[PDB]
Amino acid sequence: ASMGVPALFRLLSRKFAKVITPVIEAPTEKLPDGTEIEPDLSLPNPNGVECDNLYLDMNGIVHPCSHPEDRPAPETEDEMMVAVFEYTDRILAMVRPRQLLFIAIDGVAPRAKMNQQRSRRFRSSREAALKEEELQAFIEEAKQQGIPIDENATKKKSWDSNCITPGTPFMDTLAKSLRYYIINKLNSDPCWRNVRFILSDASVPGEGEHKIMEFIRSQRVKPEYDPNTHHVVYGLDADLIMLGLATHEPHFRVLREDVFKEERLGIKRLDDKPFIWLNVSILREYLEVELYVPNLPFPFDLERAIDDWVFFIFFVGNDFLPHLPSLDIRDGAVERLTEIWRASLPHMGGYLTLDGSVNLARAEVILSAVGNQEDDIFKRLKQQEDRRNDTVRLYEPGYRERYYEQKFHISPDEPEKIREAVKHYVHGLCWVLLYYYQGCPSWTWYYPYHYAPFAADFKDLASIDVKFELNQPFKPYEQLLGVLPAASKNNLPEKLQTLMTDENSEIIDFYPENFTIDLNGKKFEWQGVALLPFIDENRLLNAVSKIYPQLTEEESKRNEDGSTLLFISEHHPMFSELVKQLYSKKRQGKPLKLSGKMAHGLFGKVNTNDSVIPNVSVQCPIDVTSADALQKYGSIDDNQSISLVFEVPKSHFVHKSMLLRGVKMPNRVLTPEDINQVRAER
Amino acid sequence: MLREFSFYDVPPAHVPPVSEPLEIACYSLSRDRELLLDDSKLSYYYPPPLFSDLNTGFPNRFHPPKSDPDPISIVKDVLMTKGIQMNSSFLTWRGLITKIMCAPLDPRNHWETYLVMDPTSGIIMMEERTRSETSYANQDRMCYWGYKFEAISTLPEIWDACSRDQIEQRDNQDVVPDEQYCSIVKINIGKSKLILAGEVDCIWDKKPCSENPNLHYVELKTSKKYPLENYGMRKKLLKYWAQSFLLGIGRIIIGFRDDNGILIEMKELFTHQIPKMLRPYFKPNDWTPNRLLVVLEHALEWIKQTVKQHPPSTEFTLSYTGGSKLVLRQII
Ligand SMILES: [Mg+2]
Repeated sequence: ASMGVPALFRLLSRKFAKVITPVIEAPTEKLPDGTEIEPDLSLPNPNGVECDNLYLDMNGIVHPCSHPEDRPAPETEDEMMVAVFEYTDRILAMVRPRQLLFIAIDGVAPRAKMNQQRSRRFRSSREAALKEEELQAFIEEAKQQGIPIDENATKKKSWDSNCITPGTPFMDTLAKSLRYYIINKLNSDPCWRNVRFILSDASVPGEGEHKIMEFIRSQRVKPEYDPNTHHVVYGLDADLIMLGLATHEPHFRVLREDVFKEERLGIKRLDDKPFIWLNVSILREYLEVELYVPNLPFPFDLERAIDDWVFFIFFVGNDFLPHLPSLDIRDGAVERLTEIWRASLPHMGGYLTLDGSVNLARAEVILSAVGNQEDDIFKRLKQQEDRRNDTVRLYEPGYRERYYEQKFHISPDEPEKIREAVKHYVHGLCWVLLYYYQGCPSWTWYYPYHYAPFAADFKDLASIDVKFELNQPFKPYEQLLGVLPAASKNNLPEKLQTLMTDENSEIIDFYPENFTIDLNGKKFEWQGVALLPFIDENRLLNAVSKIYPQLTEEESKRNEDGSTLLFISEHHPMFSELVKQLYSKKRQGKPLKLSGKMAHGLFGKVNTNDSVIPNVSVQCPIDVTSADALQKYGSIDDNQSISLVFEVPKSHFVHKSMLLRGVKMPNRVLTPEDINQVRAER
Repeated sequence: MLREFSFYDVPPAHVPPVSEPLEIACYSLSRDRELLLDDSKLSYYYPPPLFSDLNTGFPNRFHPPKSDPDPISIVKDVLMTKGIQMNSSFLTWRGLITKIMCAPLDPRNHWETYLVMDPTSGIIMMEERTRSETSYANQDRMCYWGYKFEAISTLPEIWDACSRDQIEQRDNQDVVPDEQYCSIVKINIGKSKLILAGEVDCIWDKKPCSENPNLHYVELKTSKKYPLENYGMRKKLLKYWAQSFLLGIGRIIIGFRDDNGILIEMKELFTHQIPKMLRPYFKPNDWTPNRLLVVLEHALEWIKQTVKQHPPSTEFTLSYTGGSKLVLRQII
């Protein structure tokens, strides 16, 4: 289970205050005759720092656009896209990328991620059904009481958020609209003429976040890459800043919106947004002061220290692994793990982590120190919890047996089932670190429990043989079945829907309407573990294989991989030389490798986009309602740009967690006062 | 005959036109002091950690460099094996032009070269034959600091193609300055066409496919840090500029060290940035990049015109032993 956004942001606001910063947007000039002067976007950035490459986690834009604050939900795909276009426009105006805009829509994710998504969506669906019952019973009572409920405003037509998933018709709309949007930008403001646009849509496998990071790694590795590229990533995942550190590009910041019975049901009666920067370079400064250990028998390496810090944070729980029972970020687990790491490091032989690999002997050192403390941790927690005015009883002797029997259904008679649980968790830890640093090591691997073993049980780790079966990303329709609850059936091809709803479906057991949520530390149901069955992948694959031959050719095409696209202006410096080499008589079918002066700092392989017909007239794929939006999102009669299928380069080598040569470090921000505070706190 | 050329007697003139140094050939040298016609010894820039002790390995892991000067026939032989025609006025080592060019800056640094016009091609070939004054300090601790800095700042392959052990174990490598990569260049200075050969410390990124590679090349220097108000520092930077300018080297990276040989700071410069950077700190009567070029062009034309008044295969000696004059002697 993930730590969450409020949790990491509170840790950042508490210990790393200077990393968070308000985004400055240049104002519109408003003249007394209603003339409005939009700021010139080619001018310097009011934030002082210029951006080269802007990367967008597009689904982190679609979601907020689906439930706005003072502008209730859009209902139509067309309405949705106008909102998305406007939100994106705002980001482009505040960020002002000079070299690249990378738009990443989530493609099929690895099984480990799919399981987190399955749990979340099952819980959201359960939450929404429980709300719907309560709301309708409230409305019935209000009718009989003579209270005039505004039923149109109360019964809100909510955007089906489950359509924001690879393989749905809306994903085709999103892709087509964003293709247009790119072509628009390339044929409008002159400031986007020198900007290259990449679209990585939902038919390209991988989380949007990770496709961005994998792109960064693929470019870093090229000798002619600019070692002082300024990166800005927009995304909402709590993960994002961890990925930013993992990148080892110091010129890096995250863009995000500033996080800092009648009410909950949305009852309405007839008679009744700033953004923030998260500066990863400033985070690196903090961690240098935080993680430096004197008199080591091996060289101190900030890059190695940062990686360790990214790794031991996995213990507090993320998308792919449950938190260890004794570790909670709210209870200062990150600070506790940092102190254990600092104390262990001099005698440990080296760093926990090596370019995405885990030293299991060293992991055991960290975990043993946690395991020695947990008896007391569970006692302290209960002691503090009683200062406010279950069956496991962690604060009470014998809890090991009760926890494993109640949560894992392991009797004290079966000690090898605990060992199998820790083996699985260890695999998980290695899976996540390789995922962050080298790429997904297994598209099928998952942690097959809802709870973690105690840290005390992480003994003899070095003897565990960690291996992964890479396999392949699941087909879009397989991910949908691996992720959706039965109530979201509408998002699948009609012939595949029956697998979730029909009593006689081979795999009906994967889709129960009713399931238990275990509180495991009483709070509320959102602070809980959903006890869902884990899908048997073979059974799911065999079930779809019988129905696949009955899908239309279009449904089948929607189940296959598509391409990443590169859009460049005809006025771009690279254009004329790229076209000469591309339409050259060496071969017009073989991909063109971007190299020499021609590449202009972008690397990979390009080929022609065959789907595009050489008619320069391009129209908007969706309808627009307002007169101002029809003006800014209209037809493009002369498309002065080309689109190309684009493939990132792939290194034959392990990517190293090191700074590039030529790296010129951003100005130091932490004052005597800042460094003082960090010293005393640790 | 004996002829003298005064650095002072040169009138104010426009800076001579200087062409972009074009690489026509390259080669590698090994530790056994043999030559190979390939990119074998080409290296890539990757920095060491700061506070690196540049003494490490002196002298136990130190392969002292050759002390006798290389005959210029070496370069003539390379070019002819490759079937490259020599249609220029001078063939020499880049370092020998630097010495002529920078002589006015260094009255203490004495030197002598031998000059012969080839009867077949008409090219004037220049070399040293006697062990140079500078080479006598070849294996001093402070010279080692420079060789050490080069060893811990370069890689055999691009960064990504190197293991992290390869990078992190560089402090434990033998320091072998005889192992080098070299570039042979055509460069025009005024009416003089020169073919020059010199060591290339490493490359910034990689050698372009065939684009001229020299702007991708890097020179590595070690020095004590002083402000630009310090004349000694300006003079050193001017001499750094002159050397790299002559082979069209794009970047100079200086490892600034303290008195005990510890690397405290590194500074990246574009070669062509140096003149502008020094400009504000120049006072009247100072040697500037342009004045050094004017006086060099005049020196080269004076040598050419003198040598051409005599039969081919006449040996000449060019000496600087301090003062404001170069001395050119015909050997009988
Ligand atoms: Mg050097």
